[PDB]
Amino acid sequence: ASAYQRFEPRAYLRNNYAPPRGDLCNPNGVGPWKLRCLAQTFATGEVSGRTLIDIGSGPTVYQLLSACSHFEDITMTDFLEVNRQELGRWLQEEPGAFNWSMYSQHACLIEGKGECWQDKERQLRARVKRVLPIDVHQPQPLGAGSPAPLPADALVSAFCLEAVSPDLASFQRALDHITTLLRPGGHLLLIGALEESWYLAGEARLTVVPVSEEEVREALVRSGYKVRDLRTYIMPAHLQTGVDDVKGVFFAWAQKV
Ligand SMILES: Nc1ncnc2c1ncn2[C@@H]1O[C@H](CSCC[C@H](N)C(=O)O)[C@@H](O)[C@H]1O
Ligand SMILES: NC[C@H](O)c1ccc(O)c(O)c1
Repeated sequence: ASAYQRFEPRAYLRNNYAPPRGDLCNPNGVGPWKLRCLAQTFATGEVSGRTLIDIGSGPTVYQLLSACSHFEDITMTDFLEVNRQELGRWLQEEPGAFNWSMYSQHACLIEGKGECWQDKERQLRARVKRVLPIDVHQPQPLGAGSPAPLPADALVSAFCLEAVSPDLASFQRALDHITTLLRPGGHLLLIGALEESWYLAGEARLTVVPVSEEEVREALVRSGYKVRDLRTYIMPAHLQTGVDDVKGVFFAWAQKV
């Protein structure tokens, strides 16, 4: 965990959200894939409510681009201050913000509503009410008296659990912890790395619990979810870059039952 104390947002963003992985022109890439899973899921209209919490946001917003048009109160979270500050820089359109415009444009492209990407960003910024500290290892990840409306109507989390858990069992308990935040009958949208064991974020070198699709499903069942959808992206050679050893990426749409 203390390895995270050297985690550099700019290097992480650069490693995973700038080209090649961040060049969204090719439809077969990991970015378009993640965006499509999220867009398709929200477009069903079965994932809706008023409040939504993004677990372990780090310095990234793409995971909420499609979500924002379905929830008016969105809470973002992360363990590190440096990430919350990096989010703050984009939310407030401050200087040095990361350029997500490519992801915004593609989300609009995929959603097919003819929406311009400026309106999409504008709606996301407006709907993000707060950026909170969080620790998924705590049985109450947000704390005692969090400004966050609980229980949330839906959860979104991307590349968080498997990256903060030393092994399978911890991954399972972390899921249990955040699951307490989710109202019964609510929805979790979980994106994660498959069979990955490390990734780099500048000077920091983070350990990852390698998980498989079935381990992810069993763990969702165990935590009390009905798995509505579970999908896999295999990482093409051209997007394997020396910043990690990720083998694939998974997307799960789970419902608390
Ligand atoms: N104990 C913890 N609980 C919740 N988040 C944690 C955590 N320890 C580290 N994190 C955060 O986990 C994030 C993993 S990187 C994920 C960024 C974004 N969700 C994505 O789709 O890219 C980092 O921002 C990191 O600080
Ligand atoms: N820890 C997450 C992992 O390093 C990762 C792999 C591929 C990605 O496209 C990504 O966003 C994150």
